[PDB]
Amino acid sequence: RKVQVSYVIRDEVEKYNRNGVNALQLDPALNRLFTAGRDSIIRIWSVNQHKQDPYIASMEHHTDWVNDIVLCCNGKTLISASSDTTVKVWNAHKGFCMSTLRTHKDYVKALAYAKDKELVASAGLDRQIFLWDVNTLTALTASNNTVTTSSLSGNKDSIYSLAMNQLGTIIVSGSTEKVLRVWDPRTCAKLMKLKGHTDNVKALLLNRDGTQCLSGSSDGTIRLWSLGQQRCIATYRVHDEGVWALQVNDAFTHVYSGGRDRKIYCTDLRNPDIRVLICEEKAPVLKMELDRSADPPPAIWVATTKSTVNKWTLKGIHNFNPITPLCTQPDQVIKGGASIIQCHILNDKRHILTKDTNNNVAYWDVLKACKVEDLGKVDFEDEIKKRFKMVYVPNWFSVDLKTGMLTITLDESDCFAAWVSAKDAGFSDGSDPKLNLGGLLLQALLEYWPRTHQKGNGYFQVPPHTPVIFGEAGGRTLFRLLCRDSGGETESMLLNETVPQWVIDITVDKNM
Amino acid sequence: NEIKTQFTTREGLYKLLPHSEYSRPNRVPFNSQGSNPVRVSFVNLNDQSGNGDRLCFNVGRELYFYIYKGVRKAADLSKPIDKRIYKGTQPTCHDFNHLTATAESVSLLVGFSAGQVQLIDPIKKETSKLFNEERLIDKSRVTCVKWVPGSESLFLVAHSSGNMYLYNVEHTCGTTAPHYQLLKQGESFAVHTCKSKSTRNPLLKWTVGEGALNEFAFSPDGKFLACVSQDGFLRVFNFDSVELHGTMKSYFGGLLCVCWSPDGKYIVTGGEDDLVTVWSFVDCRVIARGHGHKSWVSVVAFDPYTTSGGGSVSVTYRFGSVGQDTQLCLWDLTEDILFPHLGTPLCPRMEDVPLLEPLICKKIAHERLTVLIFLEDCIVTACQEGFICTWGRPGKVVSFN
Amino acid sequence: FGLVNFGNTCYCNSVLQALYFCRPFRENVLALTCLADLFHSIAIPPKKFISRLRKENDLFDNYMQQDAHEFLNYLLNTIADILQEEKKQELTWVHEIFQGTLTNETRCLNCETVSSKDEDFLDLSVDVEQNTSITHCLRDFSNTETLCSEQKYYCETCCSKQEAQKRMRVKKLPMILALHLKRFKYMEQLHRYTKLSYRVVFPLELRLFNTSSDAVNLDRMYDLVAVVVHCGSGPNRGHYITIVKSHGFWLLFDDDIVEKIDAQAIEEFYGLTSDISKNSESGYILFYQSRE
Ligand SMILES: [Zn+2]
Repeated sequence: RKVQVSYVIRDEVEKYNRNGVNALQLDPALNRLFTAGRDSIIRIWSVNQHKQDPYIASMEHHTDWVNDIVLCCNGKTLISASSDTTVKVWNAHKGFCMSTLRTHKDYVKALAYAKDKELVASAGLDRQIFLWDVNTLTALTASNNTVTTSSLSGNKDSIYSLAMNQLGTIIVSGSTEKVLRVWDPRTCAKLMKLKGHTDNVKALLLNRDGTQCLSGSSDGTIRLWSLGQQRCIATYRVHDEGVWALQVNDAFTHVYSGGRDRKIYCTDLRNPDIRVLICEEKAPVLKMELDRSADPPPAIWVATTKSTVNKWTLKGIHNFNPITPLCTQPDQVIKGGASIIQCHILNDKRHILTKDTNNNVAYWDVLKACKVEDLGKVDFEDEIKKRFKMVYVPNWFSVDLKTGMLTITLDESDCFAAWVSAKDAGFSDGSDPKLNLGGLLLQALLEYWPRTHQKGNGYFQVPPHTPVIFGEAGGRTLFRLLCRDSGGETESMLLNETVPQWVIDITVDKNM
Repeated sequence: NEIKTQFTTREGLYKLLPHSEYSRPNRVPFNSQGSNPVRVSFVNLNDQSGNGDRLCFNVGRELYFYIYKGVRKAADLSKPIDKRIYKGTQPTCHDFNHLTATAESVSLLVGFSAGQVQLIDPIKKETSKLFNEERLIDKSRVTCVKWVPGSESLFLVAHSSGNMYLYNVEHTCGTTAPHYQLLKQGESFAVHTCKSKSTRNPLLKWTVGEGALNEFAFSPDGKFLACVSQDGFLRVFNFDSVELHGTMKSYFGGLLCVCWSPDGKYIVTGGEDDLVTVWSFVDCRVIARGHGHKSWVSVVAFDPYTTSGGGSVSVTYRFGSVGQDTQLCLWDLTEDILFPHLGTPLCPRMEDVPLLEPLICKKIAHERLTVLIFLEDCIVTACQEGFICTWGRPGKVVSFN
Repeated sequence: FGLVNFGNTCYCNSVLQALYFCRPFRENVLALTCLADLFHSIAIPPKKFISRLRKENDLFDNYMQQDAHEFLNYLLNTIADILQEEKKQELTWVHEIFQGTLTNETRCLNCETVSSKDEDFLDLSVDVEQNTSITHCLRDFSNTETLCSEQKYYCETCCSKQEAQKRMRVKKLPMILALHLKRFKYMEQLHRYTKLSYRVVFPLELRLFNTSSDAVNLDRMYDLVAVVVHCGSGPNRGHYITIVKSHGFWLLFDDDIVEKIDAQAIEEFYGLTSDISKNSESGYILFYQSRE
């Protein structure tokens, strides 16, 4: 129950993915692709090749990896699951977040969809599975903010995959507990346990009737299950390493499999010996999405740990251990921004020297929350030595690179232990007093808040688009807003109840 | 720890029935001394009165004989039908003759830890013919005894010396050590015959490998005999032809129990590697292995009443094992395992053979289990403490008339 | 032959006899040095080796009962370092016969990258449960611990806190596997710890299941050579005995006395099952030798 203040150093848009992509959704009515990014940002793209700039809009509200997304209500509504222990309801057409569900106690790892009744299911590391009626989530208001909760009991370990059939009658959970578990979503009754796999299961598929099941597992095997006989039918072993993604055609005859070994095959379930290597991606495959616009699948979208999202056409697929691939160059390529992978705080505890996936070293400023200059592909260790400062300043913040952008975290334990003189820091009579870097930063983050009125500190200003985050330690996100959005009426009403006491002291009382 | 009293399967909820429990009349737990294992034998007397089922079990020195009522309330434990007390060597195994069995006479032979075998008629208590009483045929303890399928007089016994002996009720044993003459030499086994003009009782001496022969089991048809020894070799023979049909080496250790499938196409085997091993008869190859026990396996048995052979339904088998870990396991053999598409070739590696997982794995006793019998209405288990537990099948607990 | 039990010397005699009958070990002993002199005497008072142990190690200076596993582990590594120090004028023959290697693997559940951390061992300390076998106790030794919830593992490849699985698995099989059954476990109270008299069965043949698939000859066959039995109902209030196999016949060494015994009589040294906490004549240290 310890509140922490956090903010991200980034550009205003960041219209490309700053990290890898966990899930993919596809709206064929509008020809739009949805990418769930490991940078907490869901982006709407355009698969129509007549355009050259596929970017449409960015849906950002999550504060941690967005692990899975589901598109419902003929593309109107989008449901997202993320590592910030939240499940958010979105308006997929306009592109803004509608509601936030905080029932999970850990990473929400996967979602499941049932179109015939508009039912979505959320599950993750908290070992829990919740069932949500989509039509009741879209009608959530400030007065009627609660909703009936229906959860399934069963799993003995963390859940990594979840799948429902189209009818809304079979739901299967895959888990680091190697056994698959099946329920009836209407009565919540346990139907069967499917034993066989020897490792975690990250991929699950069900046919429309809910009678067969495809499962990809980290043991390197794909198993076709019979829910009628309650047993395994066939076991395909076309990969070397852990299978993580699965897709199937409309006839449930061919399975498209991907995973850690960067290979992507199209195997026939009836005859496994006919395997067709589609392509060998550059990064491990996390999620795949078939193009469902023809009797055979024309193309398939692939998401990897890299920030780029590719599309591979399967034109010559019916005419073809397969060492020769079908495709080498993708049909479409959605570009990806680089990810900051290494970070080093300097001795003055104000400037940060980073290095991204393109081996580009950059010089940042934590106090002003700005990028000073890009330094290109220079040596990273030697630049740290060349930027050495003969001074000691205590630690007053922490940095994490899970989103690939710079995320700074402030904690009450050591936020204010940063007394630095103003002259040598870079400010002006020239009185040169001792300034507290931590307390001076909290006043600039809440600069547009009318309760903290001089406008700011004077000495500096953080970017207005800087997202400020209030949360709990290893905990749930409490409230999120931009720096400029502190002046909104209902947004300032939340700042009266969400901001902890130790932040109110430095910003309002001028306690220092 | 607390023992389980029920378990669920796809068929339904199996429930333990304590009011159907059989043990000593005093009901004090038999001390789990090294001693010899408590065994159970059943027999039906043509169910002429509906109470045609008879139960026999041994507990250390005592050997009881009651009327088995199945899922109904057990018979009065204080009033047995027959009771035998052995001050000398102790009983270790027994079996009824299901053919020559009626309400007036029932043939029951009992093995002992001295090597002796004794024919007993418990319902009349009249006859008592001892076999190998002088310990001249073999001095080691007997392990498994059973009548020959379809015979009325012949029966086969197996001892810890790694030998088997065929007897006859009508014959008499020698006053001296019998002299043998060779009949058939084979791969790691030998069969001899008694060289005697007079009809000596040891009809033939069947030497089976090294180490102690832990158990043998005839095929359901009768034609074949499956033997397991302490050296870890499962040897199945043709009983009429007297020659080797197939062999199988355990992963390690040595095979304690063995049994046949109802149709006789498969054989499962428990041993000292905490593993049950499924073996195909027609192909003479290992098809599966099961890891679900914390200690050695004691008894394995197929369940004919939950087995679907042939069909357009798929072929599926059901068999159980009980181990020295006081746990009961149930296993399913399905077509994905049956029909998939120190030598290791006749002892495949762990990667070359499927690895089964049990449907259930429940602790059902405080002591090591030694009995697992599948009946029409119930499952029968027993521990070293001498409690014969009865597990009612789903729907077989109550009848309505 | 037999060794003289001067009093509380059982745990030194028991392992000494058990150590001898290791045919590869008794061979290369021909060339501390007090043990090589006592080995040549057999091929019997051990006063030259007993008194040398009291002055060498201060832990064994008292005249009380002690742990055979503590002396077995100390005796092996003490002979190993003097062999390595005398070889200055790296793989000693003491390590070539007894030293195995197990790796502590850490596996991130998201990216599935495995990092290793090897550990060399002479004895394999394995925990004990009631009504189990050594092959199941080895499975319990190689169980998979999961780091999750508030104790997530930071993965450098993922740049975030993810779930992870720690797991121990033998990497290199030793020529002679020494299985120490941890029967002496803390009492969880201020009272002296008790002796676990659980029935742990052990076969004569043995193969290991908890082997890393990276090795080649991981499923080699083993054979029981010797086993150090321990009588008594307490941690330091008992007596050590040794079952052992010179040739086909099995021998029993109770201190000075020697007696031949059948192989089926080992069943009495598995352990109690009624849990009456009696003598509990049970096996404590097991010696398995490779076939090839
Ligand atoms: Zn990772």
